[PDB]
Amino acid sequence: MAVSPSPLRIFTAGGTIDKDYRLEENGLVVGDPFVAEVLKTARLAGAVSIVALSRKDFTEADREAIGRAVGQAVEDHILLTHGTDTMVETARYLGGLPELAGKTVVLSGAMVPGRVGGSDAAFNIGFACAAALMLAPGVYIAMHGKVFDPAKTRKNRGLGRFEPID
Amino acid sequence: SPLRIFTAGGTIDKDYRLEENGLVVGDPFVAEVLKTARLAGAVSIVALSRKDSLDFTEADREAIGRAVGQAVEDHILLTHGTDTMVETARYLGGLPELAGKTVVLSGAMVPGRVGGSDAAFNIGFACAAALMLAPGVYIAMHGKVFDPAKTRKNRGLGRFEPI
Amino acid sequence: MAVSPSPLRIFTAGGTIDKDYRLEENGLVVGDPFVAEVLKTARLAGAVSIVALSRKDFTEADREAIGRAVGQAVEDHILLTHGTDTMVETARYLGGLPELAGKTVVLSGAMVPGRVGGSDAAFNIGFACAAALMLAPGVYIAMHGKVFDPAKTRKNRGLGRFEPID
Amino acid sequence: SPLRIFTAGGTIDKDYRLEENGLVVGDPFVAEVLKTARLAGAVSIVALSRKDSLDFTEADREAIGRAVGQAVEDHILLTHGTDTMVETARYLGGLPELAGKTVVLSGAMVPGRVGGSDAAFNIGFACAAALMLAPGVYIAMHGKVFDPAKTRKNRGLGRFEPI
Ligand SMILES: [Cl-]
Ligand SMILES: [Cl-]
Repeated sequence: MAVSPSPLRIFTAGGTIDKDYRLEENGLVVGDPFVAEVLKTARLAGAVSIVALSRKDFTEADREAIGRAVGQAVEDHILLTHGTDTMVETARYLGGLPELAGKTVVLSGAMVPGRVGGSDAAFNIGFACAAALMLAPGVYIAMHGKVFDPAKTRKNRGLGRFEPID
Repeated sequence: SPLRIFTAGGTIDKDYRLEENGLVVGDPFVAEVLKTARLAGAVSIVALSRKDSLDFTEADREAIGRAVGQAVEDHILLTHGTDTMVETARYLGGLPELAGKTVVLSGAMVPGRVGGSDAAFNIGFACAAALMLAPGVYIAMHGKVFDPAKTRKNRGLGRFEPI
Repeated sequence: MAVSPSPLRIFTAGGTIDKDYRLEENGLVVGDPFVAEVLKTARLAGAVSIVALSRKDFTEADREAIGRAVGQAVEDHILLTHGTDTMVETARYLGGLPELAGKTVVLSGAMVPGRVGGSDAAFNIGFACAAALMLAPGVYIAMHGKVFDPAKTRKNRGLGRFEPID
Repeated sequence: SPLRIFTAGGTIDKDYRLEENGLVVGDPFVAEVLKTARLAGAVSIVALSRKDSLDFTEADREAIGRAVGQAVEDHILLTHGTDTMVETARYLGGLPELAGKTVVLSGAMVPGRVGGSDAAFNIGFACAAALMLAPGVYIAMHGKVFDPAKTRKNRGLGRFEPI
């Protein structure tokens, strides 16, 4: 004999999930992709191709590059790790790209950096990988153990969570 | 829809005890993972057993089947030892009582309280599997969904594999 | 049976060692004292009284309060957890207080927050506790597995370490 | 002055192995702690043994004594199992060859690779003890310095205590 397929590709675009301390900045910067650290110890049957697109906390040019990389990917199952502050805008933009029509594209990340104690990151990565493999084609946000429709979602700062727009 | 989580012990929950000079099955690790998961939805955890999975009898499996049957929830995650996860999953897949439920078994090759554990990833993956898969019994391990009737644990590889 | 003594008192004055992520700030703040977390699992024979003096990354009034608390303590073995950026100035100020004459006073902390992966904090706390119990009376900085004389020490940003002044 | 660290295994270094379905003595945990300690001074680590301390013979202790004697350094940390740390420390305290050295034995009640371990604190404490104490053999555990000839492990308390 069997060959394990690798149907999921992951793109990383920085965000809180990848933040790490630097002595020079005397605080957090966007560091290496934390999803690579989670998948290293996941004992995967197959593998996951992880490609770093950008390392920002994020411009219109950056958004455009993400659409191109996702659209040019061979895989039909895609996970994009990203900051939560701009996740709805990125997700809605990807939603409007005809070339994504047959792909399941999930955005996720973490409210707490993976490299800070008490982070949601590893759970979110596991949930978002499953989501990207199991959901019908579309663009989704997977956070809080839930799937969100980008056109009907906002980040509620007071809650500290994404919430649906009724 | 509401997820119900049942804990049957196993490697995922193992923790060090001075008295034993080694690992024992401790408190359920899934509770530690979900505490920091910032969940939006309805979830509840129920402790069933703190055995090592090798020590399960026909009667431990019988009791697990009836316990899962007591849950009105249609989405079920059962955390369990990998050594007899296929036997429990096959047993549950044979119970007509459970046929409308999505039941996902998962756990970890390395205890969650040991460095470098698969446990958190596996819990996130299995929670999504329990919510997204059609009714049936499944093993969710290694970033994959296994059909219990067509799966074995391969000790040489340290993974479940298809038959 | 015997009664275990508690000869060490710890005062906390914030600093990098205690920094923790907050969703509201979208970055690090000075959080709860990390030394309390290290001592919780240290399986101490006796105990350590830990008193929080301040939570700053730090004014002249704050420096004065530290001198008062250290001087009024019953214990002759004192550990002050603190930011590294102002540690030499605090240490030199404590050095000039006659009321500290019979006390062993050690300042320490961490170049990386205790709640960030790959932190020096737990090692530094163990080393600094021993230092505060074992050194002769005086004021010291314990970092990098070494004891520094405050009057002959500077923080070298390029090295990322304290270094002696030759 | 230069510290030399010798590793003799024990609980501090235990790690989970799929093949054993449990803990084995693994790679020395002191190396993991010192990697992130941002040390200023001269330190070197030497592996002596990967036994569980219960399994030490008169000959394992003999070999440890001669190995510590091979170090020109006067400041020595030996990481070790707690179950026979008093026997090794008493043995070393009887060797005239070592009488100019400060030799500190330490370890952990909980493996460093298990959550909630004393190991990192104990390593920092013991490094300072090895640098600061007068020549002699000492156990540094529980934020305290023990005289080996006047110490026992109390299994009821889970700590070393004075006699
Ligand atoms: Cl920051
Ligand atoms: Cl074990």
